[PDB]
Amino acid sequence: EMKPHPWFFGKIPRAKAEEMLSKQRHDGAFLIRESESAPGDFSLSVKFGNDVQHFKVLRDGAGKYFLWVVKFNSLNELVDYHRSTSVSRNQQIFLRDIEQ
Ligand SMILES: [Cl-]
Repeated sequence: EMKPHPWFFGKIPRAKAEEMLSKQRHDGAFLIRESESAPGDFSLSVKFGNDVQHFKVLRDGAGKYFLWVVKFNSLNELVDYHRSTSVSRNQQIFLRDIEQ
């Protein structure tokens, strides 16, 4: 073993997520943060080249979480799914833990 997840940053601002992730070397380095613009919703921020991409974590009626189509009972299961299935529809971008 039990360690906390290296990817949960709570209420950091979108810009602070960009600032942090831009220093990461490896595409797919990522975090989950609690949106300021949409309180009570999560956002996923991900290093890609000289950019950081942001995705809304969406919810169905039952409160399951998804980015596109496949949905999960927890943020943890959605994150893990997207380590081996791209988060993006325009590039192959697979979630990988930040270096720390
Ligand atoms: Cl894929």
